Amino acid sequence: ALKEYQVVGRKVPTEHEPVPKLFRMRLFAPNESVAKSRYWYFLKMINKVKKATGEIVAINEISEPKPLKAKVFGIWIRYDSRSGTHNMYKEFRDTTRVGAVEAMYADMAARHRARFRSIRILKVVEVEKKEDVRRNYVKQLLNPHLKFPLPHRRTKKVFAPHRPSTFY
Amino acid sequence: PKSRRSKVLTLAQTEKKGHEGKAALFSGVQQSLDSFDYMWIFDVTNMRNTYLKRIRDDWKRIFMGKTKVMAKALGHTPEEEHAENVSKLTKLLHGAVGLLFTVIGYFESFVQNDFARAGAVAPFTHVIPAGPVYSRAGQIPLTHTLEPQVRQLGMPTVLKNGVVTLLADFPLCTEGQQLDSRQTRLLKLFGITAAEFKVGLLGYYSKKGASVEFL
Amino acid sequence: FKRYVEVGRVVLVTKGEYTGKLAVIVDIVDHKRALIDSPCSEFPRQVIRYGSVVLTHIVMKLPRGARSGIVAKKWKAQDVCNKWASSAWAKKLEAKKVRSQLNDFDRFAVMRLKKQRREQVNVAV
Amino acid sequence: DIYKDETLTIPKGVTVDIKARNVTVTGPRGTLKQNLRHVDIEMKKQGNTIKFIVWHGSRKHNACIRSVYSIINNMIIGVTQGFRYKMRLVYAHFPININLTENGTVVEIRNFLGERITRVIKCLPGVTVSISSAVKDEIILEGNSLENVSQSAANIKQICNVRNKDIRKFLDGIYVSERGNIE
Amino acid sequence: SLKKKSKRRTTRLRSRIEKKAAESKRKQKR
Amino acid sequence: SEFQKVVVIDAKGHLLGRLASVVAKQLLGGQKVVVVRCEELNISGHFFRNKLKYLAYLRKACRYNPSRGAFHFRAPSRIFQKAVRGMLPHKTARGQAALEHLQAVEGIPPPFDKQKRVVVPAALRVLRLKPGRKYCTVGRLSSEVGWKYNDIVAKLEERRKVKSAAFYQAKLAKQKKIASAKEASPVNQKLSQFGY
RNA sequence: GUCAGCAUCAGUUUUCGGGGGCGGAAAAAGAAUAAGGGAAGGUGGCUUUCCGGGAGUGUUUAUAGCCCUUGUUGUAAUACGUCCACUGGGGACUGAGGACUGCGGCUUCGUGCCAAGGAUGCUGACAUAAUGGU
RNA sequence: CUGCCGAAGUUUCCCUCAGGAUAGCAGAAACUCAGAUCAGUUUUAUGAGUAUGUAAAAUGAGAGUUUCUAGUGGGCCAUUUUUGGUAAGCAGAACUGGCGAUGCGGGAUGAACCGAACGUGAGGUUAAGGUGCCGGAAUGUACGCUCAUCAGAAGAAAAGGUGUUAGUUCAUCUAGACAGCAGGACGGUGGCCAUGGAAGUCGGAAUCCGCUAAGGAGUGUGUAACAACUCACCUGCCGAAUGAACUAGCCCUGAAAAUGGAUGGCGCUUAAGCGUACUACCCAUACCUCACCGUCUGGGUU
RNA sequence: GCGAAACCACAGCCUGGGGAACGGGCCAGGCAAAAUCAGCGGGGCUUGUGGCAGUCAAGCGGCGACAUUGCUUUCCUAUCAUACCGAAGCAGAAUUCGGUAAGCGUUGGACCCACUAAUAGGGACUACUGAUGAAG
RNA sequence: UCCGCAUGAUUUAUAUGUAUAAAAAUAGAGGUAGGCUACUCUCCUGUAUCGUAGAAGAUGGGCGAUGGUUGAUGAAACGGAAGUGUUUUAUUGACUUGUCCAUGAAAUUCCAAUCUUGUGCGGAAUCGAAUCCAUUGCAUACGACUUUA
Repeated sequence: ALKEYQVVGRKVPTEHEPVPKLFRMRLFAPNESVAKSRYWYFLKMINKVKKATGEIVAINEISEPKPLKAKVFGIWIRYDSRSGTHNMYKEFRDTTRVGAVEAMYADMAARHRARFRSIRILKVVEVEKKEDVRRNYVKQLLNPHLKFPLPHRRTKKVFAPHRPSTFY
Repeated sequence: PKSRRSKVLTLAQTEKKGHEGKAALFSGVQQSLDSFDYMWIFDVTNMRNTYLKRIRDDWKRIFMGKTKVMAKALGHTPEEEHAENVSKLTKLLHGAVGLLFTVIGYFESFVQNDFARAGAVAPFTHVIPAGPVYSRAGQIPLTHTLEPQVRQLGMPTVLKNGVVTLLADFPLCTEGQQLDSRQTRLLKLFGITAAEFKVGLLGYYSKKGASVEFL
Repeated sequence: FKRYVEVGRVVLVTKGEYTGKLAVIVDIVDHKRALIDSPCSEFPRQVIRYGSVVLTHIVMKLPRGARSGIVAKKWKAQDVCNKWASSAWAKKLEAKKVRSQLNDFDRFAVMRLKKQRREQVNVAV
Repeated sequence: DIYKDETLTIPKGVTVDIKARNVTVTGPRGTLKQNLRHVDIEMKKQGNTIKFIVWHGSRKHNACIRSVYSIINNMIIGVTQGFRYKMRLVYAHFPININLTENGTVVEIRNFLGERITRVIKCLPGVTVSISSAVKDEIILEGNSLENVSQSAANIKQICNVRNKDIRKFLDGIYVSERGNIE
Repeated sequence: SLKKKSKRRTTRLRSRIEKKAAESKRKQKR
Repeated sequence: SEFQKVVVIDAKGHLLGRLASVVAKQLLGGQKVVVVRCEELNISGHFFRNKLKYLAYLRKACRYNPSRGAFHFRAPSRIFQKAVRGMLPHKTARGQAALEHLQAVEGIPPPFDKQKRVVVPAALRVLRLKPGRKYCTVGRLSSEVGWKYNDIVAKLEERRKVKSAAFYQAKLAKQKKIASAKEASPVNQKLSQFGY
């Protein structure tokens, strides 16, 4: 499963830049090494700082501050499409920021047949005001009196003797 | 690529201003409130634009725009409204009502008849005799040359040797019955002026008196 | 119907390590996940899916997103337990559990009594 | 979308039993038994209202909810008001001869366009065909079910179609004039 | 089959599809 | 999970290939299987689609001496047997022996209608196909491509259900009587601590 | 001779279980308990509606509660990661070598004992069979 | 018969010819230094305009030779460059590997694809590829997309679809959004040439004005001409979201024939298809431990 | 009753696939019941729409899409006839164009000259046909 | 052919308890009493239900219920989709855990009933067809086929 990492990095000190500025970004990787690799790729593509000239000063896994409070997250991403340039924004509702990112990644691989390679997550934001929620499906979820029948109940011991109830 | 209602498009080049038109109506309402006198509240009725044109002629300006939009621009609360005691006036201010500047006697007396509109009650029990069609209930000394109207009627009418003929007696309208859209449209081809334009002069929002009565 | 995914419905966990336990839905995260909690100490408040639960017939009033203490207090006040167990459904489950724990000697105890039970076969002529 | 809804208010139509997708709607006029097994939707009967409910339905599935509402409303109209269809015969030279059998459930058509083929139709169940006297040579189809009355009106019209001629000039046949109710 | 043709591309097609894809890529490179 | 000498499967509401795959595995496992009520088997896809799937099967016939060509069996039992046979190594002696342990009959004959009929939840239509998905019954699909015994089998099924219902009413009357006497005994709740 | 069973071992291995450290926001939560803040998908109520109900209505814990921050219980537990020259079982395959040294640990101050430079111990059955060949 | 070592296809030139040469390789015998003595390798420094070379740190290995003497001197496949190029392929070189001498696992099957370089066995574990059945192995877990009257497991290709689902950018909306309805949709004016008849709607330019909340010298049907209907334009009732242009995923169409036929088959449709993530499992001659055979090398041996 | 020889790796069902040559062996299927007798010799191309020049211009990165202007035996359906169908100033008759459709026909005489409803365009030892036959 | 003892045994995709018959839907079904039914209750798979305690199932006794239970029966009813049987039975002879007692197992001293032929038993009763040879000609290369005998 994914885990959220804050990675702080900078280029090597030298006479040209005795005290290079720290550059920190939060990025989602399944492990430590992927987080560092994604950090270097991001910093190279954005700021034009070479991998060799830099070094990581801090990497820290961040847990969810409230892993039991139902929250709604909005995710801005830059999808690499057939033209290599496309922007998106999707809404999600769950309890952990990593969960929203993981659900977003599966959503990308489904509705756009995307990779981990082509996805670049701009910003994941917690949205708390109800009227600031845009998407229709999540908004209708926010109504107070939610209730619905168990969707897709679907329920070795081959050759069962009686016809399944498959209902209540 | 998606199932949706196809939208018809034309080339009128007469699209309304929308928000700007609403602002223009509000400005006209404010100017009408700032007009000299006669403080009328009556704009339109079931009559056609000819009655409105005649009414506008006998004045030196009847206009309402969107109903309750002028009241909203003025404001129901007396604080927003420039007039006095407009809180009760706004409740009465509804429908086709607008200011004017030219009166009471002409509105009370001069009421021209006009073709009826749907929903009203027929002034009589009109009956269409069978055989050749009578446009004016047999007042011609109403020809039978209504070649296209036979196809445009839909009612029990067939074309016999180029003459429209109602096979059975078809009662056009009966007194005390609500005027349906089909009944009103059928009566439009005849001379049924079963209507009378009225006006409303319950009160006058005078500049000094500020007494808009509810009469 | 008879089973609605309601905030305040108690559900019977059918998957995971908490199989057989009784929890109550506190919140609806989304179409496929709900937040559940139980006053029983061993069972922690957590987010569970719907393939891992079965809906019961008991609906108890409980405000949205109540904390663990409030849920336990409402559960105790409305007598959720001993209301679930009052049903013949729970009795069937408890019968199955205790019958699973019977050893060989108890099985022979079951042997003897139900043979005594069987031989009654008294019917009106 | 989780829940698409459609609401129906039931008039004095007496019995609206809905067992197993099957509605036996009985009113003062009669009784119609209809099946809705083809759709998979929820139908709830709360006193004076009927709730048509679709949970987690696609637009292909959702479009059925209005259709089900409409057909139930139609059969309610049938057991309360009934359905009446007036068809006016059109004959230019050869009169169209019509014979009525079995209280008007079978129609015999003769002398159409000079043809001597006996165009015979059996009306769909619950449809009665009668010849009205107030208006000459036009027919009244009475029934409880709109579908059967309308289809019977369609059947009669398509039986007597002009063939190999012009619609422009040979405009002869039976056409539906009015589509109303008994009261 | 159920179709008007065969879905299993004979090994000639499995042979020359990839090379003609390679010639296509070379054409874009040129 | 536990084997019997013979298993009689009521094939109403089961999918063709989903049931035939389980049956193929049980036959090579070494167990006699009887599939009854084959003319209510279900196949995914709307009826006209599957009617074309089978009318293409009618097209396959050797151009020389078509008596040599493929034989397109029409009975629902024979269509199910075709599914299983293609799922077996019938070109051997162990695959051949697996077919000999399979019985496929339309309806429930008297030799089997007095035994319990189990179902296969891995193949049940209500647990596999999403609601609203079009499907066709094999019994209808056979009565439109040549099989000429649909009505008689339906006729005999109606009589069998009547006899079977009468048996069940008698069995319920006896069963409710003993249940009354079952609860009447006091030893019931002096063994209740054992869960029985 | 033939073949089986167990035991204690050695080599390789596979699979569960237990205990204990240690690490991170010194996990994050959470519970309980004191402050303050905010409000809702607005509860009590709230007033108005309508058929004890429904519906709202606008509000700020009341006859439900929720969210945010801080203190506290605390220095909580848990989870994961990692380590134990800590530990309990289950199963399969192998037994090459053929006195004697050696490396060790226990000893036991001579001696020896031992899981330490490659399996021995106990037992049964069968002899016209069982294995092994063709 | 077994064992052991084991290339070559292109070099070195030479040629009248086929060829040899010559290498290379494989070797066979003799003799140095325990070495900076080497390397199908990296690094550092250094000049010149990441690469370049020289020199030196890393790294692995015992590293040299002179001498004579077998076999080979083809081709194919793919990558990278690459000028001429045309509907379109096509041609040209240079390089690289693989293949010839190569069996094994997988891809239904296969000269080159994916793994893997082979003594005889036991056990364990894997690679590639798979786990509905044929077939050893989850009819596993989780999240989505897709319904196809012949769905699915680079050539037509650009375009089309009132198929579906997501997004991007614009629009109105309780001053009542869209639609649905009732009504108005006017009066100068049948504006002007044009004509049998043309009145906004056979036809040519404006196409103006009064009321406005709106009526276009007119959006279509239509009439000989009229008249009338509908819009485009507003208003009354009606109560909340709705419209437009795009991009993407899947599906449909985007021609292809002539005995019957193939995602390998059967079949499969909340898949046994498409995409993702997660576990568990399956097995190669591969990897690991042990036994045994042989060769080679190393130590000991009166 | 007498009585050869050629020939012979081994054999002899069929569809598709196996880079080629796809075959009789391989793969995936269809399938498959002794022994014989007599005849017959069988063995991802491609299509319905030309070339030069300028103008737009959806848009992309100077091209630019359509449009505009300049001149010169069996099988296939892509159906001729028969069946039905939709359109056309189709009054009737006759006919034209188009759609579904290969069930069924597509002739006789030297490009012709008639008949005809029409005289449409195309592809290509074993099997086959009958006859006995042992056996659960 | 069986009675019938056998007599040697031959035996099992036997077999280890050859244990179990509603019907339908899965956005639903079923059950209770009272007068078309208002209402109560059941479902959430069989880990269930039935049988199951003994020298491979011995020999006795007491107590308790009119039962269970089997072998064999002398009969009735029903089952045609392939009736592979179901049931009513009265019967006999058993067996008789429902409950409590007594005898016996052992040095097999750590694991290794049904199935039919069979072959005959000494007692019963049983008394068919086809082809070749020939014929026919409705048929025919020869077989075969249609007749006659």
